[PDB]
Amino acid sequence: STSPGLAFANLTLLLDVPQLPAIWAVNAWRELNGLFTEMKTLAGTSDLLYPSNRYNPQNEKTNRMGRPRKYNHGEWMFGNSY
Amino acid sequence: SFAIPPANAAALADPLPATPTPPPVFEAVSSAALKNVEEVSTMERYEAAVYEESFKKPIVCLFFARFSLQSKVLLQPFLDFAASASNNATFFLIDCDRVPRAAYHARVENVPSLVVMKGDDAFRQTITDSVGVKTAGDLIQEARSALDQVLRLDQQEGGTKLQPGVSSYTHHIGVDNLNVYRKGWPVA
Amino acid sequence: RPGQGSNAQFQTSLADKTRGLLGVGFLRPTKMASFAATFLLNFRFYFMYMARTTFQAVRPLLAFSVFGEVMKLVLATMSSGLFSFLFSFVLAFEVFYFFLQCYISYTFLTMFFTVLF
Amino acid sequence: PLGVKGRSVFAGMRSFIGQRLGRLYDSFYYSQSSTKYVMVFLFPAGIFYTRFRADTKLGYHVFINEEKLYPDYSQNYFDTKWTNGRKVYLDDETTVEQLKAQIYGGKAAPENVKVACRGRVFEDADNVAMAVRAFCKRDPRLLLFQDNL
Amino acid sequence: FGPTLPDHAYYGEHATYNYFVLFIRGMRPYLEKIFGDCASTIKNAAVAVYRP
Amino acid sequence: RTGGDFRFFPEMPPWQWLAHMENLRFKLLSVAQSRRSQLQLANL
Amino acid sequence: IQHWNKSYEKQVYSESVALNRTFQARNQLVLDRLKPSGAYRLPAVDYKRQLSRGTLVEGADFYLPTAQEQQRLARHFEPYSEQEQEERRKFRFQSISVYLAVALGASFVHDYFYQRRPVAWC
Repeated sequence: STSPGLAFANLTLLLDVPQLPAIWAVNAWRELNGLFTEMKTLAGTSDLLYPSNRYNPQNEKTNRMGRPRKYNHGEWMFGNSY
Repeated sequence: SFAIPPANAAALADPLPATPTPPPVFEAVSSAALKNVEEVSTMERYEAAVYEESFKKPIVCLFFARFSLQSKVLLQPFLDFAASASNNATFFLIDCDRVPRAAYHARVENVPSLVVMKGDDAFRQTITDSVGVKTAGDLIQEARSALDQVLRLDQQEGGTKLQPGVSSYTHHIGVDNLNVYRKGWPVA
Repeated sequence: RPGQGSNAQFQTSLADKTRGLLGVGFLRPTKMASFAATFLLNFRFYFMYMARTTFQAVRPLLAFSVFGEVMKLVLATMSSGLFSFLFSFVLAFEVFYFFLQCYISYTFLTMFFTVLF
Repeated sequence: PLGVKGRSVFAGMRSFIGQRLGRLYDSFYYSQSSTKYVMVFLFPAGIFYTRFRADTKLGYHVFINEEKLYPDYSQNYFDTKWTNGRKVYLDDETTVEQLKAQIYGGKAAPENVKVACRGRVFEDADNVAMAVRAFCKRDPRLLLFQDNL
Repeated sequence: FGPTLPDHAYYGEHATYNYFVLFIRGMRPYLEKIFGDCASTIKNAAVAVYRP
Repeated sequence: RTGGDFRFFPEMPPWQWLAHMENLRFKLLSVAQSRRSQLQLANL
Repeated sequence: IQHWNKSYEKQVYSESVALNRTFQARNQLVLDRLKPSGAYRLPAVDYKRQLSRGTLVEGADFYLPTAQEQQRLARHFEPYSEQEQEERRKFRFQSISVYLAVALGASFVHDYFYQRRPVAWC
């Protein structure tokens, strides 16, 4: 059954095997977020999206670091400035 | 530390001895084989039944005991049900004290008890009155319903859908450990 | 009927059946909290057992390493012959002490790794 | 005799899963009310929530320079006092203003309060995630101070 | 209000004839089939590579 | 309630049986307590 | 005192009546509807009940699956068939050659596919 020498394994099991549902759920959520990101990319974007990055705030009025775009008040002959 | 003494001459004695029979005056009261069933006397016969006949066509087993009056009341309507439905199923009559290993197998805890069986676990339905509210007609109605259900389920999906369950691998060893001998396993 | 006499006594109030639906005296959230508390408090035994196990595992390593280092200091410092003659016996005693600790560790490990089932 | 004709391994799988679920229901029914509900719903649920939040969201250790800048937490229960080093989990879209409001409980914050990380002052119209990525990579310890100067 | 729970709800199963060991002894043939087939496939592939 | 042998004693009784037992306990304790109240204490 | 302890017992059993009524209601509402059938019951009997039935067996931590293997010690004349004997004769000793080959292969794989590590270059 058990013993004092198995305290390591008992504690590890009791504390980690309950986490496995949550681990699989996290993996599934990540896969679904990747799917949605790739579907968005296939649909099309003004500025690119970095897939494996945490957050992508870039848009027509926003830099790739969350700040406003410089020199974005006017229009440009070659289109987007990026 | 838990123990039970092995047995006694009383316990190992004949559970079903004969008692005196009255003359034909005590029988005169205000309230005053069978060609369709099979009385079972031997666990060999019970196992043969359960493992071959219950796989061919379903069985209905009445487990009784002499002390019980509900068994005496339920016997005759059970015999009528057998005479009615022997074409579709087999019918058996078991005494718990004569064949206890059959009672341990079917998981009966009170008497009288109806047990509908097919495939030895594909369909097992136990009908009884642990409370003391039902009657013999109620029990026989429940048995008829169960027999109809199991027949319908055997007809369902080309004869399949009734496969044995835990007995596929348990062999009723947790219920009755003496099946290890039947399986030929060691006991050393 | 057989049981109608008893089943006639079983007639309940609206409030009775609401209370039964909610399970007032049969859920016992205070008992649930007491169980959770006792179960979480019972985690100290694992720490005790692992402490004992690691100590019994390192006991021979200690006996072999730190007293060895002490003997090594004494060897590095001693030069003459009398002190060395007397220290040889200390070294042999340390040998015997090491074997004693090894036996003890064997004992405690066969005690700590024996399971009934 | 392994397998039967006319029956599918998927049907057998369904059989087995039904058996397992029925057995689980039986064992949950025939169990102590004191222990089973806790051990089956409240510890799993809490562990799931904690692990998901940790493994998915991203959190920050928050500090405040002065005791005068501490929020008022006297009324809200289970936390009567501010303590520095609190772990705070946020979303990627959070801004410095939203963080400040979350800290000060939707109440009037002090004047000229600003956020810094590794000595580097943040703008208030900045995403906290990208600001941390830029200024303090993998050291999200944020500090709230008063910028009078 | 009496016992609400049976005995098997508390008592441990048989020590030597238990649920898992009976289960795996019953599942032995299917597992034997599976792993024998896999091992034979791998061995035949390795032999088909090694002979020429 | 069921003419039977101790060897068939059920593992767990029915709640109906338990409730009936409690009702009979009410009857008996009522009668015994009221008898005691009248006679056992006028003694002293 | 008599008065007070008697009335104490009185409303003790009053509370008991209330408990019994709610117990009945709980049962006949919830538990008789949620009761399991019994098809998926526990497939075993407790060791105490088996011991009282005279049914319990304790032995054989191991088993012998096949009857050929069960009846070996009872046959006394062919514990092993001839084919089986010649097949058993191939394992009189362990194979140090096979041990060496498999161990070298596993060490090679574990070292040069699974335990590769970077090294500096000048």
